[PDB]
Amino acid sequence: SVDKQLAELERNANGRLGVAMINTGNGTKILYRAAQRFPFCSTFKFMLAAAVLDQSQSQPNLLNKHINYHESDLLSYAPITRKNLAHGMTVSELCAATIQYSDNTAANLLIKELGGLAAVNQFARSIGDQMFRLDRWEPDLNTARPNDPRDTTTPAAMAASMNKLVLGDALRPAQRSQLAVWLKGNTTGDATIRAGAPTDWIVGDKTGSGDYGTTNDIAVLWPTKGAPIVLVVYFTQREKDAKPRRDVLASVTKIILSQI
Repeated sequence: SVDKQLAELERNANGRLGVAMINTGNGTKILYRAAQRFPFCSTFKFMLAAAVLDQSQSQPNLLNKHINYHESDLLSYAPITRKNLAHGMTVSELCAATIQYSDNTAANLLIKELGGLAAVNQFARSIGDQMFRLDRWEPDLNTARPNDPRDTTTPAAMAASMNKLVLGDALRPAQRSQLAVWLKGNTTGDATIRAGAPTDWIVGDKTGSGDYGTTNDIAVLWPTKGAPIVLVVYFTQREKDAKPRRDVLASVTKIILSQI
């Protein structure tokens, strides 16, 4: 019956919908096309920041390391790195800007620092995520073409990963806390999962947007009473020039939280 209104909401938006929710309080899950692949767009940046924090566990100085990027690293969507060009930015700051403003230059910088795309994939493999695959740099990874497995994951995989990283034992304590802190300071997420949750709840999320009207959001939610909820929602549409449907992500959140 969740099955139904989601099925319903999907046709209505003439899109494809993947949902994975993990209620950590009772072990319950809601899964919808959750083994299907979906272009992750900026949501991978969550995995990317966790990878940096992993590395930082054997590199005390890595997070304060100052990066002096040139003008040519700048992309269209790089508000924060643009702001700090003259002075540069620390690894930490870059992680923040990539999580909280979805800065694409910050992301590309963080991938170099780590040792390239494959380093991100190896990190995912290391925490038991078999589906996450990063194939292209920013900004080419947002093409989100139908049936293209490049730069995709499954809602289940990403939900499992976010659970491990933010609530479980995949990172060491300080790192794990920092990842949570970055997520809770996100500025891009007002109209998606946040919009579907009660305003007294605590939400930490990473959004992702792309071609084919791709509208994504992965979140951990802290309800006023009880243990936290992991919620991942991926949505994509028929035509390449589709307009985003952030409302759909809010609607899905409402549907899901109504069960619980």
